[PDB]
Amino acid sequence: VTLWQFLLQLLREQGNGHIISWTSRDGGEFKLVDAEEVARLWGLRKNKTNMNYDKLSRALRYYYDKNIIRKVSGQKFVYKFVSYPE
Amino acid sequence: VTLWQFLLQLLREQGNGHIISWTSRDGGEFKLVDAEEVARLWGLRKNKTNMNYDKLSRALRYYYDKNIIRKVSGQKFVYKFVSYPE
DNA sequence: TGACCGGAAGTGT
DNA sequence: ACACTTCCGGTCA
DNA sequence: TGACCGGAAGTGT
DNA sequence: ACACTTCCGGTCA
Repeated sequence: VTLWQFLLQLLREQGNGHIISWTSRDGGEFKLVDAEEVARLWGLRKNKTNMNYDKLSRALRYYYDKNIIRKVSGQKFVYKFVSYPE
Repeated sequence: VTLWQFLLQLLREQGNGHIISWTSRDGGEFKLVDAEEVARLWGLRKNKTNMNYDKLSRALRYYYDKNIIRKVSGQKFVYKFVSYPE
């Protein structure tokens, strides 16, 4: 499972916005409300308990040149799926 | 992703027990608090909006002979992972 | 002074 | 081959 | 009278 | 080959 797919799953599956939330769903923009918790969970998808936001954020940065995800400048922990979140 | 893996993910990732919850964790027993919602989400993992509990429960029944999951008799919506999770 | 950035080497399939 | 993972030195507000 | 059960045929990789 | 998915007739409490 890829990081972007996982993020999409969390946004779809969480019952609330305590750890992740759409900021502007129309635009595919979302915020990692509890970045370290989202990272913990991401690491656990690979059976690791040590994933943190510094490493997950780097993975997201790796997406910039792939035109998969981009940063929403000026807003902390907010990112944007460039290809409509379907 | 398999149904049992998905269930394990929900139990690990949900911030509360509004749709799924461990009943006796060391025993690997859990309850589908909102069975139809858990089913909806399961279907969406495969890009389908029509998965319901009747079909998901059948998938779980298919697990009985595989010694992966068993029913916790006498309790509605409660099942048991036979192989230690966490 | 914390979030964000990107190079460079390593991991697991 | 590919999708990150792991470090981490440096920038920006 | 709803949750649970299991046969039998079909789907997608 | 495998892991369900889809129907659904019947049981149990």
